[PDB]
Amino acid sequence: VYSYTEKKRIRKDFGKRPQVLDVPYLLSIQLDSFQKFIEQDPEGQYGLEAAFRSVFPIQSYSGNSELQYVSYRLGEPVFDVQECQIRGVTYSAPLRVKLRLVIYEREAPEGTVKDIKEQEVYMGEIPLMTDNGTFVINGTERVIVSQLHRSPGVFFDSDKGKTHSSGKVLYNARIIPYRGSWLDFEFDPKDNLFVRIDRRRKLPATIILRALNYTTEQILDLFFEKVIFEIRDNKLQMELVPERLRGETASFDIEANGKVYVEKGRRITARHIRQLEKDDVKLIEVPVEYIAGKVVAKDYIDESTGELICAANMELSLDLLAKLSQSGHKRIETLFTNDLDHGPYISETLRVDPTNDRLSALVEIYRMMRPGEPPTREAAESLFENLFFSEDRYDLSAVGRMKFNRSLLREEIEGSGILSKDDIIDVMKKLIDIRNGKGEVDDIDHLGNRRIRSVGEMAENQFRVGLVRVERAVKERLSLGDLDTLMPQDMINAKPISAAVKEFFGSSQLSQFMDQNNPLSEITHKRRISALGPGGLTRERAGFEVRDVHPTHYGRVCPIETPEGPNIGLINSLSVYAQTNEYGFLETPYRKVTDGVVTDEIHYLSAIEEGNYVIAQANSNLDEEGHFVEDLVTCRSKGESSLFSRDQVDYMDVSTQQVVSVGASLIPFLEHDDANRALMGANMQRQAVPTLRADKPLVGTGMERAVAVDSGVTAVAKRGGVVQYVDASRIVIKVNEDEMYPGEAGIDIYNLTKYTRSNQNTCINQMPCVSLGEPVERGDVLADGPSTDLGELALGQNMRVAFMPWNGYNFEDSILVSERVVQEDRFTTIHIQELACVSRDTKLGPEEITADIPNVGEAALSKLDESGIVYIGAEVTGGDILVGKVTPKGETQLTPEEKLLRAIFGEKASDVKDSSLRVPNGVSGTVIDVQVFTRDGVEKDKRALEIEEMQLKQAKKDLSEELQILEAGLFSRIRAVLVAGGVEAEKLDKLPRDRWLELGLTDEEKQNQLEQLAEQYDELKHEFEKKLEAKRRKITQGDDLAPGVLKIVKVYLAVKRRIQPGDKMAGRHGNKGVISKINPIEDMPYDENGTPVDIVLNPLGVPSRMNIGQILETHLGMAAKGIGDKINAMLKQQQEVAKLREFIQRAYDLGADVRQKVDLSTFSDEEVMRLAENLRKGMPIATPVFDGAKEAEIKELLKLGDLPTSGQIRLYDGRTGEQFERPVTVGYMYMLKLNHLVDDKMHARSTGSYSLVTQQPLGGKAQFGGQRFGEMEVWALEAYGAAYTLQEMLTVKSDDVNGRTKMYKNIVDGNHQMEPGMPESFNVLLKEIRSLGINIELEDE
Amino acid sequence: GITKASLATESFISAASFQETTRVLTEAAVAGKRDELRGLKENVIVGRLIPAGTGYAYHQDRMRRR
Amino acid sequence: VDALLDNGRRGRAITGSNKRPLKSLADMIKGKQGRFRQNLLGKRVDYSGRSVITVGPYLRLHQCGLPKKMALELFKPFIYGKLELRGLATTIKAAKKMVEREEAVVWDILDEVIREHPVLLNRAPTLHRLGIQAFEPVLIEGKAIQLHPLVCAAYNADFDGDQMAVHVPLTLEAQLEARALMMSTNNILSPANGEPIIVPSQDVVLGLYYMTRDCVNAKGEGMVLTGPKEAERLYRSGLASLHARVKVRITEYEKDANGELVAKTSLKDTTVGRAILWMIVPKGLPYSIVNQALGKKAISKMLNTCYRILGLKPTVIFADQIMYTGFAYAARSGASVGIDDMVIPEKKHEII
Amino acid sequence: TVINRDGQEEKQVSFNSIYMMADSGARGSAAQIRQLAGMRGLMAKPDGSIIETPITANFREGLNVLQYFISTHGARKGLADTALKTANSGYLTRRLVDVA
DNA sequence: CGTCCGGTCTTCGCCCGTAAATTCAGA
DNA sequence: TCTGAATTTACGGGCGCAACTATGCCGGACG
RNA sequence: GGCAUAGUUGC
Ligand SMILES: [Mg+2]
Repeated sequence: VYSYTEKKRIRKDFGKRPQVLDVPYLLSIQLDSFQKFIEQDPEGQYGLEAAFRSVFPIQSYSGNSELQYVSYRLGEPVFDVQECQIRGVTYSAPLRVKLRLVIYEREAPEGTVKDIKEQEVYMGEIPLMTDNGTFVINGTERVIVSQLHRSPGVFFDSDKGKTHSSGKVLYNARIIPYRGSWLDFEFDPKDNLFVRIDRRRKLPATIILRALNYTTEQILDLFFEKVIFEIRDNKLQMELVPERLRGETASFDIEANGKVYVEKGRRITARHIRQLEKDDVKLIEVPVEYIAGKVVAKDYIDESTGELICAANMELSLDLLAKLSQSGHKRIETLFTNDLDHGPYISETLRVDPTNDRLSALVEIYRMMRPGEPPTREAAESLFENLFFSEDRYDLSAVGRMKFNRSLLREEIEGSGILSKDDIIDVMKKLIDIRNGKGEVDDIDHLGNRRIRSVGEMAENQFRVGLVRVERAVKERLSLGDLDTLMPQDMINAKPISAAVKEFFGSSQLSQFMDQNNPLSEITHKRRISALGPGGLTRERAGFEVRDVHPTHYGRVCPIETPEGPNIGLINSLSVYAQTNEYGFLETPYRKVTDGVVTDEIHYLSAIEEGNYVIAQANSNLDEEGHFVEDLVTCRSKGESSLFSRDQVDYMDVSTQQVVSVGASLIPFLEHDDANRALMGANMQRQAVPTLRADKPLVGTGMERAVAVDSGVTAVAKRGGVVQYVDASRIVIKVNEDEMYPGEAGIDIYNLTKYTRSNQNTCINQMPCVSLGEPVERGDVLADGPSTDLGELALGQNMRVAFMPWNGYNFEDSILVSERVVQEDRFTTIHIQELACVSRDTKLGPEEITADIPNVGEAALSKLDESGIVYIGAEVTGGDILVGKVTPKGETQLTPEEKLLRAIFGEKASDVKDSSLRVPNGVSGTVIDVQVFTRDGVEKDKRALEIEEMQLKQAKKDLSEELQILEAGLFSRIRAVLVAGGVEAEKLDKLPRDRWLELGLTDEEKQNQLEQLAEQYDELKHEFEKKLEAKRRKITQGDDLAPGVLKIVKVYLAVKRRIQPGDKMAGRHGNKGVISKINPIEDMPYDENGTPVDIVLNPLGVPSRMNIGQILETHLGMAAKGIGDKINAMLKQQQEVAKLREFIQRAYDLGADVRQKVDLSTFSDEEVMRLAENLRKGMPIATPVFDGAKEAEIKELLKLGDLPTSGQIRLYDGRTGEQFERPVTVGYMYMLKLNHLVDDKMHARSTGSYSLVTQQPLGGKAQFGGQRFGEMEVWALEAYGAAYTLQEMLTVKSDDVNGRTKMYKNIVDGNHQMEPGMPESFNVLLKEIRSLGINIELEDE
Repeated sequence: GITKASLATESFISAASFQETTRVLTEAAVAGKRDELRGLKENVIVGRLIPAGTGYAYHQDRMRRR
Repeated sequence: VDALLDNGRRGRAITGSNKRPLKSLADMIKGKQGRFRQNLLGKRVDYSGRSVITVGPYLRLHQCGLPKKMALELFKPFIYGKLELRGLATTIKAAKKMVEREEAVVWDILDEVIREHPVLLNRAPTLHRLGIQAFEPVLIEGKAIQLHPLVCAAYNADFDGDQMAVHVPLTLEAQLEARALMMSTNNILSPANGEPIIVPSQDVVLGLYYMTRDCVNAKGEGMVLTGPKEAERLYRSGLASLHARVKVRITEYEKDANGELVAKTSLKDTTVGRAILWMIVPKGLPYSIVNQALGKKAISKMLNTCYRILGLKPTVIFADQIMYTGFAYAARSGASVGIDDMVIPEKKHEII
Repeated sequence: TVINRDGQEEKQVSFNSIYMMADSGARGSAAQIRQLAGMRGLMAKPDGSIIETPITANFREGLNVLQYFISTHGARKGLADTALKTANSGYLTRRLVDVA
């Protein structure tokens, strides 16, 4: 079956694997992230509720009073999205929250307070996100790009050999919290463990341990195993565990119970370990040398002197042994330090540092954090408490705690936000164990260690940052205020929160101007995963590790769609099927496989979880029941592709296209293209310009419809029904009876957005694609936006292409275009340009927008009206005047009879100084709209009154037609209700339609429904009146412009740039080119039938850059247009529908085992004619990414038509009329027009404005500047014999004021000679060096 | 090395235009160095004829006259 | 004071607004953004432009196609001077207005002045001295520079959207420098190595390779021809295929004498395409350099030998003619590519 | 290509478009032409460890998913190496020019 | 709207060179 | 108990060129 | 008409 939208043009599909999981909402990440930021959360985990419950309630430093939280609300947005875009204010909703203030009196820890006071306080404005996932901040559509930063937790690094250059792989543990101070544990080349806070000065690790109130013996016990030495009779008999004897050489002769297990000198072998274990040896005599190297465990005291004899962590000797022999210490504790398994790291750490007491550690760390201040115990203790043990200054996230526990093999996955002694102890123990060798470090670039901050989380963080400041202000004031005098309005200042949120949403490395020139551009900018931004990397710091693709990126992050340039790999794009886990990790669908049956349930797996499984590739051939036909199926267990058995499989890839981006999934025959050229193809597919008419790409991938519908460019039908009235600027849908909500009737109205400016000067135009009386279904497409066709994303056009060198006009990658392409205007693109002139309240009086201008006659004023503004629809050209403004802020007052002498001469030079808003030179077009903004009390001019009246009439209209549509539907529904239970039809028309409140109906709920609809009519009328009045008030009121501007006039041009040599064009397979010639149609190569080709590409571009996907696309498009031509021929002469449907079915059934299988028996021989009509221009072909059409199927599709099977035709030359030997490849490749137009690049300059600091030409083209003769260009001249040219270049033409003036005048006189002079930039350098104490002067010759 | 060879030049202007501007200028000021501007970068900065190609005759005239 | 001087040596760069370090005087005369590497060693220059480049294969090696609008914008002072010299506008304001309005007489002035006024074309990353070269402008209708195909190897500049800047020398010394040092005609050999740097790159080489080749049998194989001229006459009329082993009478001039070209007539056994090409080669080269397949390296050796034996003008004319013929016969060949051309080795089954 | 119609067979250098366009030296070489038809060779993981099972399919036949994943390892590494080696090249040429 | 003074939280790269502090290896 | 060397550690400098579009900014807190 | 950020193009 089909939803009647695909029944208009059934896109033929060549896929083999059957789709299991349908493509999810492509903008799910942004929508969900913000949805969990503004919706109320009863549990208090998400959104503003989380922040408010984190910060509030707030007390004073004393138990005086407390301010607490009740609930928050989002108000009605003041301005609508279109109005916000037009005016230029942020699309926001006021944040209104209820707070209750209570006061604690004397002896009131729980007693009833004196009073309770509450108000709905206002804290700023929270920007809202439109239905398309975008924000509007200052009239511009900006999208917050998700961030991919290191997850909070504990990570262990290596830094193999770059440090100390001796092959000593270090090991450093970093504890990254979500918010707070870093804690880095590090090793040293001397195997001594060090800790550094916030990457500040390094210090020995045991400082923190001692600051944790631990005595040296406690640390030694904690971090070491204990060996008991007993003075039983003599020789200091020892207690030995046999398990510890493996890995060293016996320094003595081991014997117990009269058995020499190992002789002296020979090491401890495995069999010796077995002997000792089986004989159960527990006590062994030892020599006096054995103690000489061991370390005493805990401090010991003497019974003679009462003082210390051997300090903890010090190497025992014969002297200490003698001293303690008389102390009565029969039992001695020592730490076991194996050389290659349990190193003495902590002991050396304790020995190296000078600190011994807790206060010493506190003062040392305070000095490290705060250099210069005289330390005190209280300040140090407070600092260390706030560094890692305060819920406010340090907070591991919930995800942070989960990762921290997981990396330490803990059991619980929840815990306190702040750290704890056990946490630091376990981290250090894990680091020590890793140093020993047991365990392995965790790779940084694993996708199990990188979260996905979406807009919701970052907005929550910035909101919390604002709450920190407002809470500080409240707490400071809460102690010094007269409590019972004011509501909680002065209590809260809205400036900080609003400022913080505005700063984030407006100016941030993740708040990006939207790349809006394709639906694909929008939908791939919204699904952007950037590694940059706050809390992340920087493009000039990281490299060679985070850039490359990791084996875990499979299924989660696109490998091939990444921008090339300074940041390649840091701006990755989310995969098609990838979701976001609860904690923020990227997870991708998989198909559960319990037994050999491939179940149809989908499990999402995070990066860490996918590791401990084995997953089968998507391209695993199955039968009807589902069983891997081949006994050994290729899979990927641990980042390594390998051929495993039919049994061990635990999961299978949901679909063959889950490894690519939504943009890189539109490249047909992607598997045939090299990765570099596929990357380039996706990157330039993002940049196509919407042509005048979309053309439904013949060779797509089937993902076009999902991209088009999901991106907010098309007008999808909210509720299914029947279209009633569809003109070029409005669609009306009569909701079906089934879907109609009970009550409001209630037939949908869709307002299409006509020509409007986009963020890249492109026109966003929605046009209807349905005819009157055409039914539609829910989710159906009613109007297709820019670069869309019948719901399919069609960025550019497709045209008959022929690969052959043509007289060198396609030399490197240039493209030869037939004049037919220009004639048909199929690459013509509409660019909408916005020009604005401002009337600033400057000194010498204000500025005026009058039409009376000096120094120009009525010829230049012809287009301007009486009010000094251009008419709407004027065919303006370059250099003309759009909005002629002349400033009373002009020129000076009379000086020595200036005006008197001007009158004597004959000319009236007045204060009238001509400014103008002139179109930028060389730009032509049409004025499509003029909008004027005027502050209150400025007496808007006649044009402003006229445009205001037009807008007011249009608003009253639109509201009136809305009410009329609603009431037509309402009366129709009431009439339909009337048909049962005493239907009146003969005399019903006699009484007026409104007078249905006197109707005679029986006693049932139907009259209740009629009264309900009467109430609905009343509501509609009253709300219509109120909304009309409110809209009139909004239209008439002023505008909150920038400070000091009287009125702003914005004029929207609409230029039409068709095509010309220079406009870059590229396919989808990374094949670029700039048009080299608009060849005449008669000169082009043509085939035997006489149809001239349209484009002639360069064959040499295929082999070197192995993008063979374009050749296969050419063949497939050739076949598709052959089928289309066959349909067009069968339709040009009228033929019985039977043969037409037979041929269409034969075409749709062609394939190996295609899984489309469209049956034409259910089209009624009426939709079939429409299908043929829409197919006459070539049958669309769908080719999934990695399950595409094999070459054999391409040959079959060619053979279905009369076309040659080899794919190459014989082309006759256009000029000489002779045949080309070696028949060439000809077909219909889908080519785009990139947004790099020559007229947007061409630029020149004779002499214009110069800079100020150095008298040099300005840089750029928006300002009429000159090219930069860079340093290597000067080297190029120097390598030449070019001396005079160089001197002219960097002396006369750049910044020698006398030099350039004299050069200009001499050239005007016709003499080509120069005065070298001295550059003024060197004078600037001299003055800047003289600004210092450095005396630099030019000596007399 | 190339870095040290270019930094340690008889004329401070070339090295200053090269990396380590602060250190080179400090050296020149402390030692009161003097520039003959006989290189290429140096004349480029000053803004006169290069002593490489067609300007070699002009610099020959310079060397003759003084 | 420390902050005012090199700021950031001690403590922190004190910031003023939005948490970014302030530029100090030392930071203003040191680094990539200092006055040294930004306004002294390289400066922005007037009389310059920029645009996208294009092939324009009809141009000779010594000229480039300059867009008309860029030509009018760059040469504005010269147009003013010519207008005043001819007296068509007494005051500079009148000439400026006439130029702005783009009358029918200004274009003739621009044509008069563009005659012998070389311009410099300079791609962005000018790695080596060949990255900037001078050409005589030719007025082109459009908005894109038409650059000669051969110098693309010198610029490392394909035609996939590359942009190049124009520069207009003004003084007589600058014009003579451009003409005598910077014209593409004088830059034939790269400075790094003696090999030519204008070797035909992609389509000319394919055309010549297709021309100079032999198959076992083609139309009119074995017939004897009296010279290259009738070989071309045969090929154009379609009597004998471009690649057909034949016998041709050749007149190859060798300069083994004391600077005199000594003729020699013989009967060489070659193909029609080889003879047609030999119609282009100048007098002083031996025929043996056209008897082979003429790959890229062979063509480069051909040009190098031409430079070594004949001089510069013969080699420049030879480069223009070899480009023209290569493009023409590559077009006539129709050398395309298809998916059936990437033949699989059917015997790889046993190997795999 | 083997052409003969005047008697016995005789081999000759082919006219195949890819081979003509490679032997002529216009564009392409042994590596690229090999990658078009023959197996596209050995690709290495970013660590430098060469994968045990290399891509056994060319570009004319389709590269399955994992083969493409290895290929994109290679291509991403190449592009990053270009973008972060151009800096060293520029620095070296600047130093050399400012020496001599 | 008109004037008027300035300092909490952030690290996080790689390589090279040269100068300052530490440690051998003795006398 | 001193004293020169070699080593190690700390810290200062460099990290290509050219071009285009957009936005936001001079600062947020007292009369 | 200078700085900062973001994105983009050719290398
Ligand atoms: Mg290029």
